[PDB]
Amino acid sequence: VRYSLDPENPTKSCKSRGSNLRVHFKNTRETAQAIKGMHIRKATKYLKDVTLQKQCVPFRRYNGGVGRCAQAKQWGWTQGRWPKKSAEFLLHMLKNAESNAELKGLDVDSLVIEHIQVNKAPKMRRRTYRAHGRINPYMSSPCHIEMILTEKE
Amino acid sequence: AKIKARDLRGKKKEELLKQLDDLKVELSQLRVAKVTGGAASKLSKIRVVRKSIARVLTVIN
Amino acid sequence: SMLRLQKRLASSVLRCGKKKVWLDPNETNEIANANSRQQIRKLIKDGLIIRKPVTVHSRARCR
Amino acid sequence: VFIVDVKANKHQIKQAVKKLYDIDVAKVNTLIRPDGEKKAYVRLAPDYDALDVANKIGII
Amino acid sequence: NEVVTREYTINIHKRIHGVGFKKRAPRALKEIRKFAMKEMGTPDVRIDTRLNKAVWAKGIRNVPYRIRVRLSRKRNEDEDSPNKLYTLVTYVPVTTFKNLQTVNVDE
Amino acid sequence: SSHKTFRIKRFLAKKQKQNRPIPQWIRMKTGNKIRYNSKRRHWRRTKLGL
Amino acid sequence: QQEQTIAEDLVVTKYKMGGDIANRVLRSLVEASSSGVSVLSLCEKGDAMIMEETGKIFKKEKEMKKGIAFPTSISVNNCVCHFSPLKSDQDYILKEGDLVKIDLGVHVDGFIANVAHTFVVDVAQGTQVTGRKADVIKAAHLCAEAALRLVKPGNQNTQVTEAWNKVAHSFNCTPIEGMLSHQLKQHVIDGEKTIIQNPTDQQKKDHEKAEFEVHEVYAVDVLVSSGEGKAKDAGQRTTIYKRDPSKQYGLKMKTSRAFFSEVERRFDAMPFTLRAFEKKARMGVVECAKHELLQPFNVLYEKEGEFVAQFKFTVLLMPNGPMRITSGPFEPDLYKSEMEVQDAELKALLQSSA
RNA sequence: CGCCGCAGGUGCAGAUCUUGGUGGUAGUAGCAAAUAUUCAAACGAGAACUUUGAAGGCCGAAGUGGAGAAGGGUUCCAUGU
Ligand SMILES: [Mg+2]
Ligand SMILES: [Mg+2]
Ligand SMILES: [Mg+2]
Ligand SMILES: [Mg+2]
Ligand SMILES: [Mg+2]
Ligand SMILES: [Mg+2]
Ligand SMILES: [Mg+2]
Ligand SMILES: [Mg+2]
Ligand SMILES: [Mg+2]
Ligand SMILES: [Mg+2]
Ligand SMILES: [Mg+2]
Ligand SMILES: [Mg+2]
Ligand SMILES: [Mg+2]
Repeated sequence: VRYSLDPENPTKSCKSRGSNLRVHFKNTRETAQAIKGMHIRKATKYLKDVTLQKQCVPFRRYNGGVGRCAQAKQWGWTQGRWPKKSAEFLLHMLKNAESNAELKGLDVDSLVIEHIQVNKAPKMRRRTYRAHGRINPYMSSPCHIEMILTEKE
Repeated sequence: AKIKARDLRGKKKEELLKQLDDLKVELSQLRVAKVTGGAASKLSKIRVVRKSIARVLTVIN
Repeated sequence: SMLRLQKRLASSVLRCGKKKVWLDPNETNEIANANSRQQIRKLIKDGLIIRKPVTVHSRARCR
Repeated sequence: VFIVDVKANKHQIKQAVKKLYDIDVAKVNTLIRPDGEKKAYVRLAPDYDALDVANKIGII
Repeated sequence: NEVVTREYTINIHKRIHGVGFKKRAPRALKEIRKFAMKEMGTPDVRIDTRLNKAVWAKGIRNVPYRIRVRLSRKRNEDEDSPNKLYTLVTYVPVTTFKNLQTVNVDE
Repeated sequence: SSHKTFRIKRFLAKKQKQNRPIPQWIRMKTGNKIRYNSKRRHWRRTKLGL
Repeated sequence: QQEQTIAEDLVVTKYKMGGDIANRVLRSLVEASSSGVSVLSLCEKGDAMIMEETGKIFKKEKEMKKGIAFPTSISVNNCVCHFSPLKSDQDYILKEGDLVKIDLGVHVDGFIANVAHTFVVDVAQGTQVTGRKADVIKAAHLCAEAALRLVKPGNQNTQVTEAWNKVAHSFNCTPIEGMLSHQLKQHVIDGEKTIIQNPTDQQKKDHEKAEFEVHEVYAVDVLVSSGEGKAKDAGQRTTIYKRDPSKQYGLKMKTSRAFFSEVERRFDAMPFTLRAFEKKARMGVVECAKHELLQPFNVLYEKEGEFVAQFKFTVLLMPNGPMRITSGPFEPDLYKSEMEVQDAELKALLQSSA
C-alpha cells in the first residue's frame, strides 16, 4: 500500500501499518517521535519502561497543560508523560514489523526505526449532556500509524 | 403428478371436495415438517400444494 | 466461570436470600454445570451448596 | 401444544383437534403470544396418550 | 538458598501514620506488600487471607499498631510467569510484641 | 402495563416482529443497494407512537 | 497415554477374532439377502446374531463389555449410508438385481472392527451383469485393493485421496463428495486423524496433513457414485446417533435423561441405532441432539436413477506388513465392466501384493 | 473547445448570510451530592471493576427490602459475541 517515505532500498526494510486505531492521536504522535531513529531493541525496552513509568516521552508540540517530570531531563525538555495506551499500541506494531522482517528473511537484531508517522483517523461521535438542555460532542480522536524499519549496524 | 384446472373441470363436486381435503391434509403435514426441520424438498412443496388448493377452490367457485 | 444463575436458583430452592447461599469455591466447575432447579437440589443434597446460618442477634444484653 | 388461528375459540379448537386427529380432549387452555399468534394447550383425555399421538402427528 | 522463611514484626502504626480514616486498612496492606518486596526482593507478594482478616480485624481506621508476619519465599512453580519466586506472607498470632526479633525459621 | 386491550397488544406484536435485522442473503441480490435495516427501533431510544 | 496398542499378543488375537466374527455375520447377511426379503428383518437378524455371538464369546471372562460398534446399515439403490429404519418406518422389499450396501461394526474391549461391502442379490448362474452399474462396484473394489497395497507408514493420507480420484476418473465416475474415513484407537470412532474422500475447497483447507504411523487401525472407506456425487435429504428420519463425551449439558427432560443414561450404559461412545429401544426413544433423542450431546448420522439421497457402491474395512498397520482383518465376498469372474484401467502406475500397484 | 451570432437563474470576502466541513482553545475544563473498601482463587490474550469464597461496612422495616396501579413494550429468560 502507499506509504509516505518509501524505504531507500526495499530489501533491507520491513513495514507495518494500522488504521483507525483507537488511541489518542496527540499522545501517540509524541510517543512516535520519542522512538524515532531508535534501534528496535532500544525502542522495545523504552516502550516497556514508559508503561512502567521508568522513562517518559517528552511532550514537545502537544504540551498544553502537560506537567513536569524529572525524567524529561533525559531529553532536552521539561514536560513529559507516560502514555500507557500509546506505548502498548506501538509495541504491537513493533512486534508486527519484527515478524514481517522474519518473513522477509532479514535479521531483526539490526533493525532501526527509520520512518514512523501518526496521522489523524476519522473521528467517532459520542454525546455529552450540558447544563441547560444542550448537547455537545464527545469525539474520539483515533489515528493511523505506519512505520518502516531498516537494518544498519 | 400435478393438478391442472382443465382436467379438474369435468369432475363432480364430491371428488373435487375430496381432492381439496387430501391437499389440505398434505399441507398440514408440510407445515408440521417445516417446524420440525424437515427437508428443502418438503419446504418447497408448501407452495406447490398451496397453489393446488387455490386451483381446486377456483374451479369449485 | 460465572455463577449468577446458580446463586439465584439456589436461593429460590433453599427459600433463603442470596446472602445465605454458599457455593463451594473449589467445586466451581460442578456448580456451573447445574442449570436447573433439580440439579441445584442435587448439589444441596451433596453438600456443594449450603444454607448459611442467620447472623446472630442476641437478646441477652436486652434481657 | 398448537399454534391456532387467533379467531378460533376454545370450542372450535376442541372440535378441530378431535376431528383431524381422531382423539378425545379434556380441556383447552389458550393464550395469545406477544408476537400475535394464538397458542392452545390441548390436554388429552386420560385414555389418550399425548406421546404417541404426537408420534403419529410427526412432532416427536 | 532462595526458599528461606523468616518471621518479622511490622510497625503498621509507623507506616500508617497520617493516613485518613477510610484509607488506613487499605494502606496497611499496601505497606505490608511493600515491606515484603523490600525484605525478600520478590515483586510477586501474596497476602494470606488470615493476614488480611487480621489487619481488618478492628475495622478500617483502627488498624493494629504492630503485626507479626512470616515471609516465605517460594518457587513460583509456573515458569510461564515472569517471576521465578514469590513471597507468601502469613499471619503469626502473638500475645505480646516485646523483645521480638526477626528470626530465621525452619520448615 | 399488564392490563392492555387486544388492539394495543396486536399493535405491539407487529412492531416487535418488524424489529429484526435484514437477512444476509438480501445483500447478495442483484441491484441490492440495501445495507441494513434503517427502521430498527430500540425500546429505550425511541418510544412508539401509541 | 493410557491407550492400549497392538504390541500385545492378546490384543492381536482378539482383533483376529473380532474380524472373524465380523466376516461370518456379513457372509450370513449376503447369503440370506435375496428377493422378497425385508430390510428391517435383515437388520434385526444381523443384529441378533451379533448379540448372541458376542455374548457366548469368552465365557470365562464376563467383565469387559462387548457389542456393536456400528448398527447394520442397509442402503439400496437410492441412499448413500447411515440408513436403518425403525419398526414404524415402512419396510423396503428387495427386488431382483438390486445393489445393496451393508455396513456393520463390532467392538471388543473398546477397539472396533468395521466392515462394509456392496453386492447385488440373486446373481443368476450362467449370466453376466452388464450396465452402468458394472463399473461402480468393480472400481470401488479396485480402490480397496489399491488402499490395501499402499497402506504403510510413510505413505501420506493424501496419496490415498488422489489415487481414488484417479481410478474414479479411469472408470469415468466420481466418488461421493466429502466422505470421511478415520484413524481408530481405543474407545473412539472419530479420531482426529482422518481421511477425506473426493474433497472440495472447503474440505481440503479444513483437512489435516498426516503421516501413517505404526500400531493403529484404519477404517478406510471407498464410496463412489455413478452420477455426480452430490447428496441431500428428502425428509427421512435420522436414526443413527453417537454420543460425544467432549461436551455435557443439563437435560431438562425426564425422558431424555433416561434415554441418555441407557445410551451411556449400552453404547457409551460407539454409534447406535434407534431400533435398540421406541416411543420414548424418539422423544428423548431430539432434545439430546438439540444441545449436541448426540451427533446425527443423517441419511443421504442422490437423485433418482443413480447407483452408488461402497466398501470399507479396518486394516491393522503393522511395520513389516499390513493385514486386512475384515473382507467382503467380491469375485471378478462373475462381474465385468465396459471400461478398464490404462495407467502403468496403477498396474504396478495391483500386481505387487503385500 | 475556437470563431460569427443568439439567450441568460452569468462573476462574491463580507449580509450576527445559507448548507457542509475543519482549526486554535486543548490532551484543557472536567469525569468531587448521598461514609468503603480489602485478600485469595477461577475463567480469560488481557481483571481496581466479572464470578466464587473470606473479611470490613452501608440501607436499618416511613429500607438501597418484598409486591402492585399508570406508563414502557419484550427491556423478561437461556446461550453466544
Ligand atoms: Mg494553557
Ligand atoms: Mg489545571
Ligand atoms: Mg453534564
Ligand atoms: Mg434536560
Ligand atoms: Mg386467558
Ligand atoms: Mg425514557
Ligand atoms: Mg444569481
Ligand atoms: Mg465565501
Ligand atoms: Mg485535568
Ligand atoms: Mg474530579
Ligand atoms: Mg447502619
Ligand atoms: Mg420496592
Ligand atoms: Mg436480563
